[PDB]
Amino acid sequence: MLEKVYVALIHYPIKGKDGSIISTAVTNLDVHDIARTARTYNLKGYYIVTNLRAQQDMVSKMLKFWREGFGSRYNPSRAESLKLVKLKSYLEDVLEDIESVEGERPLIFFTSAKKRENDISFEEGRRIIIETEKPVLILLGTGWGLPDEILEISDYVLEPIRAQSDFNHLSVRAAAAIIIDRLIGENY
Amino acid sequence: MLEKVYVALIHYPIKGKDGSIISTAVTNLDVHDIARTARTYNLKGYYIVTNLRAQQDMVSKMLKFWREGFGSRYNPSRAESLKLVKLKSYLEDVLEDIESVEGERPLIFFTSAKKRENDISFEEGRRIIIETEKPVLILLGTGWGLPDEILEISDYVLEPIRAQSDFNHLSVRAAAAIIIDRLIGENY
Ligand SMILES: C[S@@+](CC[C@H](N)C(=O)[O-])C[C@H]1O[C@@H](n2cnc3c(N)ncnc32)[C@H](O)[C@@H]1O
Ligand SMILES: C[S@@+](CC[C@H](N)C(=O)[O-])C[C@H]1O[C@@H](n2cnc3c(N)ncnc32)[C@H](O)[C@@H]1O
Repeated sequence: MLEKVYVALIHYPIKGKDGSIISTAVTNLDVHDIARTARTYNLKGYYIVTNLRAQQDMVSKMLKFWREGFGSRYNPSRAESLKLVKLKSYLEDVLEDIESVEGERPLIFFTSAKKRENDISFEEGRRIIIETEKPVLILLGTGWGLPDEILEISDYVLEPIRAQSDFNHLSVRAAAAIIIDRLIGENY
Repeated sequence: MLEKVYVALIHYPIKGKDGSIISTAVTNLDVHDIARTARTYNLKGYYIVTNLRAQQDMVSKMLKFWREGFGSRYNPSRAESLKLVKLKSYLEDVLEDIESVEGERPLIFFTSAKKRENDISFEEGRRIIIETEKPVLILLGTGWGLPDEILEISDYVLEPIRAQSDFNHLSVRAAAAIIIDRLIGENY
């Protein structure tokens, strides 16, 4: 059900340009942007996943500015949307947290512009979320996309958005928005 | 039809916090982000509308870096998506440009998180785009939203995304993504 859906923005492990594994910087706008989308569709949590202590520090400081500091008193909803945000160092820590919260490890939905074998449609994904009592975790990449090691542990790969177009390389913010709208939509 | 749809990001006239009319800075990521969304869904053009010469200069320089300069040789598709981008000083200049291109002034679709009287659903909007031979222009706001003077000249107001939610204050990048997916979707 729609009150048990999570999203995670992955910064490590991430594919580099030579796809080697890299660890990306967190772009500040990604935190605010995807938090607002998650909040709008009543998702349970938004995880920012990064093993870079400099990034963890920047995100933590930013979070308390907007959640506790001056920022929390001149927005309203920066802070409302940002309450959903949790920082974690690794995907495994995300999985462990959801298991603690939900009593159960989540179904993992891999996302990619690049067509994979054995994927599901968004209609098929919506059906799963409707019919399941399991928590669902939507994974979003940075850099040059989510790596094979994460693909290997994903339960489902959602088909690419606009797979038959001549161009479908969306930002992660635009992709997240569309993915969440297709899966949750105007259902309350 | 889907090969005659435009999007414009409005920075002036825009509602300020006291909603007074203000002129907003163009956030660089908005140019790249919404260009990719427009390109993915095969929209005809993406207008960046700003009457601030400092903003027009920053955007122009950025455009040629990615379209002509070094940027054009180490992406592929930054430059592909950015080809859709046109800078204009005023909404009127956008309308005038589309009239020159299409032989006809466009139908204007106003967008807002805030519920208005006399709006259309996305289903109703999709129908218009399917059945029309007129160009369509989707307007997106910055700051605290599109002002009444722009509302007054809009042919249609699309209903808010997630109007019945307790929170629907999306970023313009996330909103644009969802609006475009709802109107165009997986239609080729
Ligand atoms: C490759 S990353 C980096 C993209 C870009 N450089 C940016 O500024 O965000 C984009 C991420 O968004 C998601 N994404 C982008 N396009 C998508 C599509 N067409 N279908 C499904 N997911 C997509 C995937 O999760 C992907 O890992
Ligand atoms: C008010 S502006 C500024 C929002 C935010 N400060 C940002 O960083 O983008 C957001 C714009 O995105 C569009 N928008 C946002 N939420 C929307 C919604 N729920 N339904 C339709 N359009 C929306 C509107 O065009 C609006 O003018």
